[PDB]
Amino acid sequence: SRRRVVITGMGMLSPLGLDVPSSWEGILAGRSGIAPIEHMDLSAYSTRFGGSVKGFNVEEYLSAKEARKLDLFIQYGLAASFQAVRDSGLEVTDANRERIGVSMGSGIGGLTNIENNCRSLFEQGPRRISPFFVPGSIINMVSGFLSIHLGLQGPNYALTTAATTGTHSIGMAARNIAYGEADVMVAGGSEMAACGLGLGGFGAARALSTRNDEPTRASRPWDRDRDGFVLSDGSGALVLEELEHARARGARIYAELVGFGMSGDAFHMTAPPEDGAGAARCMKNALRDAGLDPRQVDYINAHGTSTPAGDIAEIAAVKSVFGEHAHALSMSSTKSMTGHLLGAAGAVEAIFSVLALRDQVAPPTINLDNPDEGCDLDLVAHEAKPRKIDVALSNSFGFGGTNGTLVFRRFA
Amino acid sequence: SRRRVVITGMGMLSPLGLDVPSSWEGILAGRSGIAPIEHMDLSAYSTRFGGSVKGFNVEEYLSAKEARKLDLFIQYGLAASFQAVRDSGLEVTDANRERIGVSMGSGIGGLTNIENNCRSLFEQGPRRISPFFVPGSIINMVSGFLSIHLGLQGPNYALTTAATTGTHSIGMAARNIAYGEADVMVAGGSEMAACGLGLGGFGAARALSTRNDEPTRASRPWDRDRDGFVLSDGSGALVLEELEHARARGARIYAELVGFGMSGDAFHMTAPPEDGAGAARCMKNALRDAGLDPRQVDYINAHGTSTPAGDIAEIAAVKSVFGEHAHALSMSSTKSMTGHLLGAAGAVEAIFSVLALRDQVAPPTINLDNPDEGCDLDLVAHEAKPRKIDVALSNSFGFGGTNGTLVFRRFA
Ligand SMILES: Cc1c(NC(=O)c2cccc(N)c2)c(=O)n(-c2ccccc2)n1C
Ligand SMILES: Cc1c(NC(=O)c2cccc(N)c2)c(=O)n(-c2ccccc2)n1C
Repeated sequence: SRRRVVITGMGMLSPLGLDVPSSWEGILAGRSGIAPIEHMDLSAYSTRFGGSVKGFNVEEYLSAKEARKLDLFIQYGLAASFQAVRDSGLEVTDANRERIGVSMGSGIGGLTNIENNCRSLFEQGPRRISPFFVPGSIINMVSGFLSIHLGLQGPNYALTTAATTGTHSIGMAARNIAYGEADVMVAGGSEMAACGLGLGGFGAARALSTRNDEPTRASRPWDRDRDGFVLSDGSGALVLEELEHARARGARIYAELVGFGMSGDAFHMTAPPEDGAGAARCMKNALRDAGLDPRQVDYINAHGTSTPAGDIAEIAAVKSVFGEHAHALSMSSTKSMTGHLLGAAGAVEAIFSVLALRDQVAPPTINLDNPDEGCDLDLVAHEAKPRKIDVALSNSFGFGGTNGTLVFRRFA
Repeated sequence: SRRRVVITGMGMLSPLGLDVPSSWEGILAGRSGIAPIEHMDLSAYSTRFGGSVKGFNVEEYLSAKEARKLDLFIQYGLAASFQAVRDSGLEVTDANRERIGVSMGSGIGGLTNIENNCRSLFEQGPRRISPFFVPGSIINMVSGFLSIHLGLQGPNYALTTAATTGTHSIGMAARNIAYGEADVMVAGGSEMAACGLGLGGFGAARALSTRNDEPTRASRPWDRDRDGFVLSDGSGALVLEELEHARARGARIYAELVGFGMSGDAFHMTAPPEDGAGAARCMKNALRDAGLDPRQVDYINAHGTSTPAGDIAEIAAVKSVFGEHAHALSMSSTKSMTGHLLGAAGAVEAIFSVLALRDQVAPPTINLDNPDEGCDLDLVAHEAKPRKIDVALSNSFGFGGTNGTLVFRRFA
């Protein structure tokens, strides 16, 4: 290709806000989005807190008719997608609608809806399943409903790669544009796994923090007292656009997407190898894709989930890739504040990466009181750090050892 | 790119067989794979038949330890993937494992496992959820478990685009190889939605045939008495390989993958527009990708699900794209025999497309007794038709109006 890809529009729901500016304000203030869960009774569970979207009003986006048919993960993905498209200023016409597609994924999809239809099935039999159960619960219906609501006729699909989803969604959408199969893609991810099955499922694996006494301190990536991830909900969407297309309509450009890498660990179903060899291969692939040397990276938005094995692997991988420069770049985990948004994590963190470029500021890793053995990089502990950022990398790693990296650059 | 992509290995579980040769034998004989469902009691449901995989032994592939942790859709996907890799003859080493990835998707994933964990949750509370619930049920764990079992460290992901899944999986894997991010990909899809939630879910939408009296006649694409699709299970995987890579190891090449197209209808959540305008755009995209004129296509493996709206739309789209040549090509739906394998449909049908090329034979559309108004193409009614096939197209269309087309060519 010679086709450059830029970001023209962003949208988000997160535990820190109902839109990108409100969430980013929270990020730069070191605010926690984590609180006891209000929407179900978790008094019998080992983890009773997480990152909820607070005060979401679906009727800002959808009729009550439409919304009642859709699982919350679809509601969230559509909210982020609609926010991003509005933010971009793009006008969809007959001249361009075939060139505009969508790639919004989810890691687990409509778990709450499935749980509710299961209850109906078991209590009252299969005729009590909703007729809207399938199209309201399956992962590709963020892409599907968005394309229908906006008349988008370009490439229409959905990734599901666990915690990597939102990163792969964005990366593969950028490939579509570079290849010429679209001029614009709305890409990202959404998740709402905070139901009994979800919390129970992650809890049954002993994967979650159980710091119920201080939920805001629970997510502490690279801290020696970390004890598992914090489950969070929400969504992130970006409008990706071919550069000449964006220039021709006078779009506001946030940043350029210059590289995308993937790898597989081929190691274990849930733990990475302790040296993060797969993550290293992934990061190198993304830099090679971008035509960048490691020394050109200024900011890493780490995956950094607050797990024992995961966090130290990612340090090892950054040291392996970056060598001495690993001590010059700034690296932080915004999951310290947002928790782990699962399929949406990579989408929200890409947005935070783009804003780090816009605002020339590395967001903090809050709660990093006692860095663990070998966690001796600049992890932007405690407080946001204004600094020079030309290039920002964002990593996501997922169950199965599936890895993704995005590389963004200031646009000039 | 200049990088050509060829098919070196194929694997399948279907209602017609436990491997590709057994299934293909069934296809060319016009055999139905549809029967009353045996593994649950459907006497209270409106549809009590479907296409099951019969006599599957997971212990040919996995230990009983491993297998008990995985939903049947994962079991099936791994079986097809292992069959394809074995079929290819490729040997994985340290020199190539970073260049070999996987893209196996699913439309709905681990529904049976979810249903079972829901029962445990409701009866006995969240501590009775399996610790293996999440990694045994999520869609990306075919990719994940395969990469771990074979040591594959290339691009590792999963599509979920409803009935389009297996087509998009193959197409996007081919893009990986063309782009240079892999030399080999194992790609396709798997599905096992035959549980109460699944049958109940599709039934609640009145989407399924209810011809319980003659299950083998239920799937009748383009027949005027068609009354909905037939739910089927199974999987299909292909080993896609860069041409020089395949040549250098003396691989047996089945066919070349020359084009991949996508589109969105942007019309309705489950029905296509009656003129199949989206499908037409998709097919044209795939031919444009392949550098082919419509007149070069000899065989279409139609999506052809046996629904009222879907089947006639696809006829309209073929007539729009192909013009007079629409009466020269042969087009058939193998779902007449296999039923609708959902996320796997496009993967099995790609395999049937490749074999149509190998064997120079268009598989039949069985049950096409009374073609509906305007269904006046060569639909290979009743009996397989030996003929010249240089180019074979395979379509898949999905909920949300998501479309995909693959174009294969005899390799010379
Ligand atoms: C903790 C976690 C995952 N894993 C990670 O973050 C993770 C972190 C470091 C290394 C690796 N290889 C993965 C994930 O993929 N999750 C998920 C599951 C189902 C659906 C959506 C996400 N979860 C919960
Ligand atoms: C009947 C059917 C679908 N649709 C189609 O085949 C279909 C056929 C013609 C046109 C269009 N646009 C779609 C599908 O996407 N399904 C699915 C749902 C959930 C998961 C997996 C597949 N089903 C059941």
